Amino acid sequence: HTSDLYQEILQVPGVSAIKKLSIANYINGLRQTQGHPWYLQLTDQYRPVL
Amino acid sequence: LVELFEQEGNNRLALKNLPDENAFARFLADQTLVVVYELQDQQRDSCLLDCDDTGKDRNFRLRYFLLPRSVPEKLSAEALLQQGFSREPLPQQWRDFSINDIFQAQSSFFQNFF
Amino acid sequence: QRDHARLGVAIASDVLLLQEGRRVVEFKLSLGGFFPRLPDNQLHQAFVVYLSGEKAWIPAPILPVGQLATNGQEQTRWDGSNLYLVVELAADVAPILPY
Repeated sequence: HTSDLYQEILQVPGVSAIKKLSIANYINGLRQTQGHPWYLQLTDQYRPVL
Repeated sequence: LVELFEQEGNNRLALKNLPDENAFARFLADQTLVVVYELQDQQRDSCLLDCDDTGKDRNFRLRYFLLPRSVPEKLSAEALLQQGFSREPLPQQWRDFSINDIFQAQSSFFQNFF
Repeated sequence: QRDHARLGVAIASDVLLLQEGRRVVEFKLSLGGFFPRLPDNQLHQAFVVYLSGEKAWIPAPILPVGQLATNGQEQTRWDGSNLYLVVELAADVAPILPY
């Protein structure tokens, strides 16, 4: 859920406001989807990293 | 409002699953259809694999609603007619008619007044 | 195991001032909606009627489906969705007075 990242990006000193935020899934270096502003579904066999 | 659809969905119950034919008949009683033509502006976003951004695309679609004929405190066909047609002051002799009465007085003319 | 609740209708009108003689009354109810019909041969057993008196209420039985009123044509029956209920009072029944 993107709000879990929104609320932590808003905690860094110097950040005033978040005008845009979205996330996307990559496996093997290739983009798997188009992305979504509010939530993303993960693959069964894989752990998320940054 | 009660919405109708051609396809199933998450909150879209099938009419086939109504308890009985009389339940269907009571469901379709004293109600009208309206077809609404709705406009919207979709925002372009290059982060969403669009070719560009900083712009909007206007697009429209159709929606079907099942509306009550007459309900004193909610949206009903009579309320829509009142809103649409009763915008200007009418001649004095018509002031006491509802919109559907002011329409029916002209077809039921010859049954009376002959 | 408790008592039954009360459910019904009351009709107030001035045609009901009936004080003497043999009296015949006919109610006609025009109904709507979607509902099952009660079987004919038990109609006269579905309802009870009370009329207003001087000190009490007066009970009045309903005429069954296969017979006509005395010296007349009124009859208890179904007519599509109209319901007819007929009541006869004899000459020894008390007057029907205002409430």
